[PDB]
Amino acid sequence: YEVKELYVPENKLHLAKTDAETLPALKINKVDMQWVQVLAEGWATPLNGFMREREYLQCLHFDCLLDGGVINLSVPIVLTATHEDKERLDGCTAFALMYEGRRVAILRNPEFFEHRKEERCARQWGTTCKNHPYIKMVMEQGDWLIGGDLQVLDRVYWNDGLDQYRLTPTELKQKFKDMNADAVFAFQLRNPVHNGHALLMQDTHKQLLERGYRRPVLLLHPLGGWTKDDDVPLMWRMKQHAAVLEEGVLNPETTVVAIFPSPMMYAGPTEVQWHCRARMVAGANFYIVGRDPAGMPHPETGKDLYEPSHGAKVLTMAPGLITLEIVPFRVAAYNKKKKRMDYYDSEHHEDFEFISGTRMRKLAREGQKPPEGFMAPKAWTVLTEYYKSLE
Amino acid sequence: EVKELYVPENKLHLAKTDAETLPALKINKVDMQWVQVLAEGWATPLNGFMREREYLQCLHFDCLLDGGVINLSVPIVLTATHEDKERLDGCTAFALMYEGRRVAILRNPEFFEHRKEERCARQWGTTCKNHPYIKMVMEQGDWLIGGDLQVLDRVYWNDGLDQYRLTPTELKQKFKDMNADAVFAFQLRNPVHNGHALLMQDTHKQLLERGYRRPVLLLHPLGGWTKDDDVPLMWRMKQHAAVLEEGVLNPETTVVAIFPSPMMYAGPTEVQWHCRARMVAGANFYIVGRDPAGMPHPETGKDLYEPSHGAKVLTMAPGLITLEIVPFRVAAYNKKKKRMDYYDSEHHEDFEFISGTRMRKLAREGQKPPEGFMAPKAWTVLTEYYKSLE
Ligand SMILES: Nc1ncnc2c1ncn2[C@@H]1O[C@H](COP(=O)(O)OS(=O)(=O)O)[C@@H](O)C1O
Ligand SMILES: Nc1ncnc2c1ncn2[C@@H]1O[C@H](COP(=O)(O)OS(=O)(=O)O)[C@@H](O)[C@H]1O
Ligand SMILES: [K+]
Ligand SMILES: [K+]
Repeated sequence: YEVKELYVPENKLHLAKTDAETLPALKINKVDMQWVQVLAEGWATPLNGFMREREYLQCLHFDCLLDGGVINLSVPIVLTATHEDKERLDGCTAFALMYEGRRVAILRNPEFFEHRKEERCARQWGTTCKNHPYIKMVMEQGDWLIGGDLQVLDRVYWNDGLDQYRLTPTELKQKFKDMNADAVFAFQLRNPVHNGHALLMQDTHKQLLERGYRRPVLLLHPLGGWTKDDDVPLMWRMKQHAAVLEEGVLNPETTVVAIFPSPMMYAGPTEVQWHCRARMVAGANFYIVGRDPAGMPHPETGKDLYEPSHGAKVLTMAPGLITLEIVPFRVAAYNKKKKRMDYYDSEHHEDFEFISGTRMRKLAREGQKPPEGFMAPKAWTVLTEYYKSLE
Repeated sequence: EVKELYVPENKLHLAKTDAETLPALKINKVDMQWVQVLAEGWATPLNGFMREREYLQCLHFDCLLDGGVINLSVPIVLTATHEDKERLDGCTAFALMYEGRRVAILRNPEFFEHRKEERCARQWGTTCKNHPYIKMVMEQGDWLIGGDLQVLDRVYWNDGLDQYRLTPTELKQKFKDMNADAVFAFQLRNPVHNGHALLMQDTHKQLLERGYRRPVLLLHPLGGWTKDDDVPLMWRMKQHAAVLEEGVLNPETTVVAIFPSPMMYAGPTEVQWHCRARMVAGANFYIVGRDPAGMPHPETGKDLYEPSHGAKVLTMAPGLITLEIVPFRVAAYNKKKKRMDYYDSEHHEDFEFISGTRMRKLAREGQKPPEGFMAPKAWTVLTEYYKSLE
């Protein structure tokens, strides 16, 4: 499938920047800007811009875009707006999007429709807790939505020393061709890589070898847009990942590291389909999913928001993901008896230690290194440096 | 191809005897209405109450996906308590009991978490309190039981309306016998006024212009659980019969039947269920207007659902491949024309919305609605209904 970038072609860029100057403008924040990037680069192919009411309904009710062939798209990609914004811009055939004083895109032939936040949130997240970090933001947004045809002007760069890893779906496909990959397997992550993740990646690599693939390539694809405030920063995670690769826990010769530009929504089984379909767009043939993907603890009752087995189950059954195979895994934990990461077994409960991100910080605070084989020692060292800086 | 879950009539004695030998689970009236839905084949190709994978599929995608795509947008599930689960977990089969009577065998059971709050948020698109169906869900247990269902004796309600309770198979057989060349279906839960009739008449005429010679109307009122302030089924049936009596709808080209499903008031999610059920009964066209399956927010009074969403979602919904959706704009009483007409804003002051409360008010006042809003005899049935309220 062809990736539909929404960037104005190089030759036509100046003429478009000229037109953008004369139009009215809407100011957008960093998160909207990240959604603009997701759209420009083609991650939400075949959308031509921010969702009109028709696509919005399709993704909310069916988790698929239906016009052009069934293709999975389970999250709204929408632009919000106040009644003030609406009354100002309603009745014009185009306006410019503005971020940090710069006119970043043109939205053409806009349509205004009701946000209906309660329904959107209930269907997207399975809850309307306004203490959910992303939902909190949605609830602070306007009651109107704007759809339309999006024309993105200047290519998006963040100028933070990580732009070299922000490869488009097209750049990623070119990369895999250059490497002579005969199978690409993808691992989405928002956390530091431990050897449970590596176990999933290594076992997927072995499964691909056993099927007859000779040059399977890992796409290690950390998420790089908005995350909740207690998540490990992207720069610190990038450093931690490099340490894992340097230690050879993952092989740097058969691995591609890129940053996935999407905001994190913590919407569990609905979001896992979004993470999946975006890797499909980038040329992934296999997608790894473990326990409780895209999940978080309910804010209040510290219980899992989503049932931990559901992400894999739902993704396994999901339509509009035909060209990519799901590789599901059960929980991996540290096996004390074998002194390595292993798949959890209830018949041997007390063999296993579970170490969460909260447990990791506390361990560091207490001058501890995690057990041998839980994490590459060098990568742990990077983590201890992150925890120390939190002071 | 309907998959009835009733046991064949010559296998029935064996099945009732087998059912006697089993542990039992008592079910309520609404549960019983869902057993009837399943038994009659309205949820084809379901084998019984949903297992976890089907439940996940319909919550997340509005479709069954195993070896084909068929629309199914509502959980058809059997709830259980922790005590019920404790007792029945490990049974290869058990009976369902309603009013001391064994009505069904559930075989090869599987228990999975209900996750009520998540279920409700995805199904109703709301976490609002005081929804009438959601309120019954919240009172139920945290476990669900799926499995293969064999229903026993034909379900009768013995209320004087069982002759309207046709299975999809009987409806198809009926259409054949009337030489129908097209069946258009109309779902309803309210009294029929002449705006409803306008939708039906214009579908009839559009079907004639399209080439069909014997189009049949399936007037198909919903007959299972409904909220407290809705008009009782027996009264709605008398009111519809008056409408046909007056020939606002032609009794010769119309089949009246009662759809057994509980009413969930879930808007766009529920309209798909209403639509797919008529597809099973051989409907080729399905009429939908504004706010189908909708209701006001108990608190704010604002529409729970955006009124145009039902028709929009339905027209683009998957798994309804042999049925044509016939979407309509708002019909309302036109004063300048003295008749029911399609709502238009340039002439907005010519229109009046005549609701259930406008009608109850005119009833306690000896006033009729304007001429052309309803058939005179049908209005009379309603005045008798309102009389009986106090
Ligand atoms: N005034 C109207 N204009 C257009 N369609 C209408 C109007 N009133 C009701 N309808 C509709 O008639 C059908 C049955 O409506 P109701 O019996 O009120 O409630 S429903 O729950 O079954 O949808 C629906 O398709 C529908 O939206
Ligand atoms: N201990 C584990 N066992 C099995 N799978 C795991 C484990 N920890 C994380 N996963 C998973 O690893 C992948 C990335 O997890 P995270 O980065 O923590 O969160 S996620 O938001 O990207 O899903 C997911 O597929 C996933 O469910
Ligand atoms: K607003
Ligand atoms: K319980």
